[PDB]
Amino acid sequence: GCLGEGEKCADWSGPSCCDGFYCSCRSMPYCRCRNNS
Repeated sequence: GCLGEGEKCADWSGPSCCDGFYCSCRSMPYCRCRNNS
C-alpha cells in the first residue's frame, strides 16, 4: 500500500506516495511527496 496523501513517506512502509502524487526520498536524508502539476 502507498503512503496516504499528506502522509510523509518513510522507510517504515517504504516511500511511494499514493496516486496523484509521487514521493521523492532517494538516498538523501530529506524525503517528501510531490503531487503532479
